[PDB]
Amino acid sequence: KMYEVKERKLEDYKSIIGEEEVSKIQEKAEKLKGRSFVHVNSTSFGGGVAEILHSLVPLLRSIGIEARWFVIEGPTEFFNVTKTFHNALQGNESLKLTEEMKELYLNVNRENSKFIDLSSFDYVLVHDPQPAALIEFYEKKSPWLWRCHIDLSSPNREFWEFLRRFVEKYDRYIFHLPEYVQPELDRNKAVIMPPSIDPLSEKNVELKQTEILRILERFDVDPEKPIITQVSRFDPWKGIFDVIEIYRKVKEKIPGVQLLLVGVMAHDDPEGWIYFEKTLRKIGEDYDVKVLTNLIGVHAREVNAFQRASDVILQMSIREGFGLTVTEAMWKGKPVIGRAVGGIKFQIVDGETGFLVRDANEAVEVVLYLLKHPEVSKEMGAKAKERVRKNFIITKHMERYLDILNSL
Repeated sequence: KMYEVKERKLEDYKSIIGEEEVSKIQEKAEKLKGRSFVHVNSTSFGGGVAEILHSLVPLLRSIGIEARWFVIEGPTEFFNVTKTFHNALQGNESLKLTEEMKELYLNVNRENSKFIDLSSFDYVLVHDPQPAALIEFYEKKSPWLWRCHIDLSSPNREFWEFLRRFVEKYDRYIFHLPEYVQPELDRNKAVIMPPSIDPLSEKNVELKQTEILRILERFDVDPEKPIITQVSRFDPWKGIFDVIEIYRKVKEKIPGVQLLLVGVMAHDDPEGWIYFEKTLRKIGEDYDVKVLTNLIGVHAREVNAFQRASDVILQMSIREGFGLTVTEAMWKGKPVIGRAVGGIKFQIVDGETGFLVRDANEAVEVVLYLLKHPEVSKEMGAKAKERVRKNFIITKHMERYLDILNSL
């Protein structure tokens, strides 16, 4: 019940970010040495916020900051409510926020705030909705920040307004995208921090050729033939059928081209798996299209290899959040072709690091262009990797936290 986790250093990234940047990070940290920078979320297992904190906490300590991470606890009933809250904030309008739910949420947050004086720290950062209410059960005497890791583009009003009540009390609210900053909030207290990728995680670490080929062979992917790929959850707004059309049109001129539709989805995401099934029906018996998901063993390291083996990566989303899959591709020096939506529009510098397109026809022309001019593809991929290196990796992410804290 509100226990601290105790079980990665900046030096680990030296060769990746260069000394000039390592020193720059250490400098900004000077003003914060010894100070307590506490993080609070709802779990230390799985990916998401936990996966981030497992690397960020040790990383902040490696530079002199007394970073700590606490996890609140509660019965399944409390987590069923937070689960409903998540979906509701995601956009489900059928859900209703009752007085019982609000009571359980508040009640639980209150209990957890007893096994520690969170207010006794230099800086407090609460991650996501689950523990947002803690700020209500403490005598505030230092900066309190709230980090939103979810897509808050069009939340169920009644659920957001309830959360807004707690969020509004913090000194700063951090979102992934400008479009997530609800209008009720004070823009002078709103901050935009895009999610980041960790070059050393299983999804991004540079794999060796022998291991990539072993993975490709297991899933019948031929590296000696052209490969175009799109990584994303399976749903009707990710441009998946468009990608199939793009692939088919490209295949008319490049007969050996292969399409990889990659995605990892939760055991309890039926709608996701249903669209996966519809995708397979649509494709039919053209086995040059590879549908690769965790249903058949595809995990982080496999996704890693698939992106590395790709000649061109696509992200034709109609609806999208920041789009870390684009970030992942750019880090692997891959030219990306996507639609100007969500974070795709901000990450891709058209004609420079990749191409932003309106539709399938445009995408076909650009896939052929890249496939026909590998030197350009190489050029664009290199720039795309640098953009990520200087903007979207975990060390830059931590650097922005330093900038934030120092401005308080």
